[PDB]
Amino acid sequence: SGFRKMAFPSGKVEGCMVQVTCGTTTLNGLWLDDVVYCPRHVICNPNYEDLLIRKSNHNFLVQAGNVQLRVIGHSMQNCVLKLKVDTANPKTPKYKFVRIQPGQTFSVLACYNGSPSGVYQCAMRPNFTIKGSFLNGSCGSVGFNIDYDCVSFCYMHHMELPTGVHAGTDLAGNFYGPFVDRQTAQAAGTDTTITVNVLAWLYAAVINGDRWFLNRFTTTLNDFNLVAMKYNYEPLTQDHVDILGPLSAQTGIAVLDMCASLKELLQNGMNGRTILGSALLEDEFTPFDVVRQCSGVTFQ
Amino acid sequence: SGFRKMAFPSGKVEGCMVQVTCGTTTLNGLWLDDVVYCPRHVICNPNYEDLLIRKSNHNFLVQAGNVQLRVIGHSMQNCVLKLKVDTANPKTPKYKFVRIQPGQTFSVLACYNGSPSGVYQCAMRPNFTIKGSFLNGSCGSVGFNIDYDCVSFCYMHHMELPTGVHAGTDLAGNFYGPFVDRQTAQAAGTDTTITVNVLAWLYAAVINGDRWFLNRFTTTLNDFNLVAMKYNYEPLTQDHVDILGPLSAQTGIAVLDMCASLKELLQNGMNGRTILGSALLEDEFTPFDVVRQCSGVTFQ
Ligand SMILES: *[C@H](O)[C@H](C[C@@H]1CCNC1=O)NC(=O)[C@H](CC(C)(C)C)NC(=O)[C@@H](NC(=O)NC(C)(C)C)C(C)(C)C
Ligand SMILES: *[C@H](O)[C@H](C[C@@H]1CCNC1=O)NC(=O)[C@H](CC(C)(C)C)NC(=O)[C@@H](NC(=O)NC(C)(C)C)C(C)(C)C
Repeated sequence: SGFRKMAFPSGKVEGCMVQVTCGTTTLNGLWLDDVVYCPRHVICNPNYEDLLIRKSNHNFLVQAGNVQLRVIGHSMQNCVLKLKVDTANPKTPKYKFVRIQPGQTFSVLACYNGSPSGVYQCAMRPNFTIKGSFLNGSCGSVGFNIDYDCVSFCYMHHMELPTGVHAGTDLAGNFYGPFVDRQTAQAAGTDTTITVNVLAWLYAAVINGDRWFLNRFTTTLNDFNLVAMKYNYEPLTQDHVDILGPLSAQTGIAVLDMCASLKELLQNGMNGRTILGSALLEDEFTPFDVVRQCSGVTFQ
Repeated sequence: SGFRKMAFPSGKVEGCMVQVTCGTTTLNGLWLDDVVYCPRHVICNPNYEDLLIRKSNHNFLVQAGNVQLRVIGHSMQNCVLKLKVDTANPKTPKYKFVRIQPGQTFSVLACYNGSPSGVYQCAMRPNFTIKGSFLNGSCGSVGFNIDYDCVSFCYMHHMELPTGVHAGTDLAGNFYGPFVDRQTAQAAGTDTTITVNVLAWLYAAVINGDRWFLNRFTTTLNDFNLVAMKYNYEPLTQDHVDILGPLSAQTGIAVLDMCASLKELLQNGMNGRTILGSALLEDEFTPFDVVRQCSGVTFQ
């Protein structure tokens, strides 16, 4: 038992990290087969189309550790640059590029000068920022999930907002949210709490022995979403309810009954008490996360 | 900027995880050079001496993926079993075995059937338990730090205490704490909050732009330790003060001044406020963890 903010083992992704240097800029790239993916502002209101037409392959220095990777071609796809190199990465895992929905979680492998510094778990916030941990040089670090043997890359890091939160793209270079990779006024936008994730984490607490916050009540989905509005929370759909089905069957707690508990927690607070070691209602665990950690899924 | 509970990249350790099956017990081992390290209870008031002498090499089934390693010798060291295999692990990293002090943190690679399930950060609590996330089959998962190129293994997992927390050994088989690998009554014993770590985390908050908890007051090391006792905090030593020196110099906040801030947080609570996204005072970041993550150290 126990419950931790658990990242996926980072091994398959560490094997893909490289360093991309162009001009006075150095950042990270993701090397899959014979392509290196990296944020396009490595060539830096910019006009990346002109900026890139004026590049040559030899302007791009790519180290894979202590082995210079030679660029033989390049193209831009949205906000990422794809550098064709003359060597296929022999450590390339089985992989998939996926664009995730807000509320979904992923692991981030934070990197500098092409070498991993740390791994941690994040969520795509409803306002399409992530509350990451990134310093100068971290751009190009990626976010990912693992499904059995396959790495699903869902994020690459581009920039930090004035509020200290982070914005980036899918691996096809499309920003999550309204953000752009130019230095102009941009702000996150009002965030909300991910309701279905809070519910899942309350099921995790029950699976792990915490029951103090349960009650005999129930609510309707409509009356529950009515209190969720006030507390800044996302609407819970019948689809969310179906998704919480397995967790509700494992625990014997009807999904609407757990909603009644979350209502009482928003209305009354925790009164100096904790849940799974937190004094706040946690929303960066998805229903699938809870089942994975509480049932012991592995990856190969 | 930002601050997350960050684990070390797990790749180097993933390359060392194997499955060890003996009789009807299955768990993980750590394969380094031609030695597989695993908890000795895989051969189960037992008497592991008699129990081991009645074993043969062919009783131990060591799965390294879809490759069965062959045991050619076994030896017990304290509570760990060392299986000599006829194949050196080609993925063996540069490594050390270290036995850490309480208050030190480390990354845990949770595994089942030789296959890593997830990575998370832990502290050795002052009562020599860890608050981990472990299910049946997780024994033999390891904890570790990485220093430039070197993996320092500091923990191997053995058992769960009735309170939901975890006990294990160093890699030389010595338990942390008074615990033993015997099904007999054992309990964590009273824990305390790691004071030097809370202070480091407050410095982390300051580096990241939180200052709301600061004050103009100061305190003597004596008078600070006096309130810490009342709140079940560890005594802060002059050595702890020295250790917090670099964080104090970078932030301009004298160590005893940040102590006066912790005192007021202890006496007044946060009154609905948060620090680094937490409504509790966090003590699982060491002063080195803070400097590492706030200055961007990497590993190769
Ligand atoms: C790439 O390594 C770097 C990563 C950030 C550096 C500090 N923390 C980070 O996450 N990104 C980067 O340099 C950005 C480059 C562009 C995408 C803007 C071209 N620059 C920034 O993130 C900057 N923020 C910023 O200017 N924000 C607004 C005004 C909203 C565009 C800085 C964090 C100030 C460098
Ligand atoms: C090995 O995979 C396993 C890991 C635990 C299983 C669930 N969570 C865990 O961390 N350990 C294990 O099977 C232990 C075997 C001995 C070390 C006791 C020989 N058994 C336990 O951890 C058990 N706990 C227990 O009996 N604790 C006291 C009473 C303090 C000895 C169980 C968790 C009940 C299996």
